[PDB]
Amino acid sequence: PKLIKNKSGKIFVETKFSKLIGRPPLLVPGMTPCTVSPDFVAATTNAGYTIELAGGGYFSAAGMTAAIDSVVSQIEKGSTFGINLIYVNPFMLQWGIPLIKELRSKGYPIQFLTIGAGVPSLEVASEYIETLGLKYLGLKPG
Amino acid sequence: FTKVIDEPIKSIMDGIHDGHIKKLLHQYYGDDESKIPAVEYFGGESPVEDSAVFKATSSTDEESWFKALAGSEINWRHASFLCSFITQDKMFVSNPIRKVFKPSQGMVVEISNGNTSSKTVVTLSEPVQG
Repeated sequence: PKLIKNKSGKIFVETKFSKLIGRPPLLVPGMTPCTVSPDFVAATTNAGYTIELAGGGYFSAAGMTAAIDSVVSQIEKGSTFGINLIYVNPFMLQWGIPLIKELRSKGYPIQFLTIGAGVPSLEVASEYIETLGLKYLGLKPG
Repeated sequence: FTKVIDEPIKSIMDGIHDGHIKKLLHQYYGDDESKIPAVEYFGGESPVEDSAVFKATSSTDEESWFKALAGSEINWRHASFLCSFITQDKMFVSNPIRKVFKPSQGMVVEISNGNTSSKTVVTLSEPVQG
């Protein structure tokens, strides 16, 4: 680990993850129902730390789209955030992965997708990595 | 470690980050912030000459071409030629700079004042009417 300062003099903890995300190497993981709230996700993003909007409190692409639009409206220009999805419920993935792909195609500031409660198979992970077009893929191995 | 109530997440995360910063500064930088390396902007790094002329061909590697165009020093040129996405009004879209400067036969890029970021100019020429 190393310290690095940008032009403004903001001291970052230079790390691999920090170097990739352009932010401190500290993130708020997807938490049902804590990060479900768009307000908390937007507040963490404004604070300048990575956060995952949890899908566990969302059951339809419409509800997720409304929450993501709320996050986008509340955050500043150029900000970004991730989305956390649960792998144990196939319905969650079935409605969420096409939504993430559509929002990324629209250009939404979805930095990353995290998969918790299971690691996808190789084919599914390749499908996510290729189709979704995110900056990085989070996986929570047990 | 969950004792204080209603402490804003900004405060909590800044506390953790500042703790890490001060401890790293004491251990690996000797309490001196002047020893911290300085860059224009911090981010976009994948985990994996004042006057220059570059010529693209069918066989050139896109990554090497873009790295050469960006240069070593961290600056707006670095961001222009290596940043994958640019920020719209509130959206993220593919970097127009990279897609415009995508290497192809006949493309010639002349970089002048590469050392000086403020005065740096990148002129790209292609065969037009021969």
